[PDB]
Amino acid sequence: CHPCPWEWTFFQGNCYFMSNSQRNWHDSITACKEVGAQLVVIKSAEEQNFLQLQSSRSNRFTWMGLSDLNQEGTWQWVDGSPLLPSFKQYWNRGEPNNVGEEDCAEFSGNGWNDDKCNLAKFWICKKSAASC
Ligand SMILES: OC[C@H]1O[C@H](OC[C@H]2CCCNC2)[C@@H](n2cc(-c3ccccc3)nn2)[C@@H](O)[C@@H]1O
Ligand SMILES: [Ca+2]
Ligand SMILES: [Ca+2]
Ligand SMILES: [Ca+2]
Repeated sequence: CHPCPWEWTFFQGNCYFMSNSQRNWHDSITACKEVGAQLVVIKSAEEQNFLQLQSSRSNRFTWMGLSDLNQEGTWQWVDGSPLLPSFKQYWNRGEPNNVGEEDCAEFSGNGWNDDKCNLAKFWICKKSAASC
């Protein structure tokens, strides 16, 4: 028994996978569903730091499961949960700025950016670990 599939990273009871290819935001959602996972929904500050460190180290602009597609300026996770005020700190300086209509969130440098959902980026999937 092992908690996560091969090539997935265990962190605090969940399993994470960073892609090696690039897709747009909606196709990244589909990619995670196909492996029994979800485009990453962040639930804690420690989880944010863990994910941001990997995006920063790898120098990969990476989608997360967050959008303001339903209501411009109101950010919602793909599981329906709202972006809480304790997470506004992670936006990069000047973000979100919706320049040229940007409705999907990415890890970019040290924080988050809103970018065009049609752009191809890396993505991270998350699913719960098995108990061994
Ligand atoms: O336009 C894509 C992103 O360009 C920059 O971010 C860098 C990219 C690098 C590739 C991965 N995504 C992040 C940031 N930017 C653009 C502008 C801006 C403002 C007014 C007029 C013209 C441009 N201000 N800031 C982000 O806000 C943008 O979303
Ligand atoms: Ca919009
Ligand atoms: Ca927007
Ligand atoms: Ca932006």
